[PDB]
Amino acid sequence: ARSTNTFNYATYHTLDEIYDFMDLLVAQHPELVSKLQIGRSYEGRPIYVLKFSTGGSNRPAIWIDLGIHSREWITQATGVWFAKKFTENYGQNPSFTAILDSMDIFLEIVTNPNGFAFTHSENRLWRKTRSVTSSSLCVGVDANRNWDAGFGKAGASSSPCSETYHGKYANSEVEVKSIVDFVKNHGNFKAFLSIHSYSQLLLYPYGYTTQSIPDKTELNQVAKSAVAALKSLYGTSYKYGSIITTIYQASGGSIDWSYNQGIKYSFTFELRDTGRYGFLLPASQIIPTAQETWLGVLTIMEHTVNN
Amino acid sequence: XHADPICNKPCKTHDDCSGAWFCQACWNSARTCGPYV
Ligand SMILES: [Zn+2]
Repeated sequence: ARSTNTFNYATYHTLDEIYDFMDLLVAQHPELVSKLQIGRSYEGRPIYVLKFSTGGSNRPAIWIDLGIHSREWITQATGVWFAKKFTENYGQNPSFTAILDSMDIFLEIVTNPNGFAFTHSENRLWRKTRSVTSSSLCVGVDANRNWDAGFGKAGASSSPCSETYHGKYANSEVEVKSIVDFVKNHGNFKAFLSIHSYSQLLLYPYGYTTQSIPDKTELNQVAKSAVAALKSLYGTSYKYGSIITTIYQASGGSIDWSYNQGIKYSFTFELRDTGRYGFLLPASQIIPTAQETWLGVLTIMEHTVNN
Repeated sequence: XHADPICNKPCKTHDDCSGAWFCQACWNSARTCGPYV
């Protein structure tokens, strides 16, 4: 509210409540966190990325994104808990401090800011951004069908009223171009994780094809390891494997792209539920979800530093 | 009538999911219409 110790992590908040928390966090830890604006949304809202650093060069960074899909609320809210938790574990947990002492972390909580505010005042089940343009009457692109990874091939729909609608070209979406340019400038991303909701799955490339990643073995095992660790806290059981293999063929997804860029540890997390609640996961389920899902992101990081 | 009749329907294509407004993806691991996550 007026303090990150007093901001309620076990409630669903709004854009304004979160662009705001991001401001408390930095003001609290200007030596650990910075707030970066990597772009401005479709409908003009700033896109913020939060960088967590103990200093150094152009240290190898870890990228974590939340909310590419607005309806999937537990990710923005897991998102807020990670920021809080980075700031507290540093210098506390040797593991966690080891990693900040070698790598920078890049945290993006509301990747799709337009669509999220849309879920609040209009439709709770909006999944796409709020881009107009098209032979359309029909707004928005599935931003996880817009990246340049088998773009516009099966797994993405060509009609604009579609839920899985891919945009007219790859990165057409500014929410999507920001990250890309950004990821691409830095050039020292050795990890890329994308958080989604719901179903309890830890996914690695590919989405748009059957061919299997060279690093298939590695990722399987880290995946293996990382699903193990999440299950340790509350016993939540996940499944893991390629996307094409365990949910559905999805051309143009985020992980697909980062992977082909050379971001080896590129994983997609599908958080809780399994469907009772699905997109409307009750609030009493955030701390839990965040704590387990951190044990899992943590695993992927130790791995990232180890090799 | 009350939301998505098709959700939880046994699937095999995305096509075998007539048209739920909600559950319109086949999940290749619970071969059931569910929504896109
Ligand atoms: Zn999603």
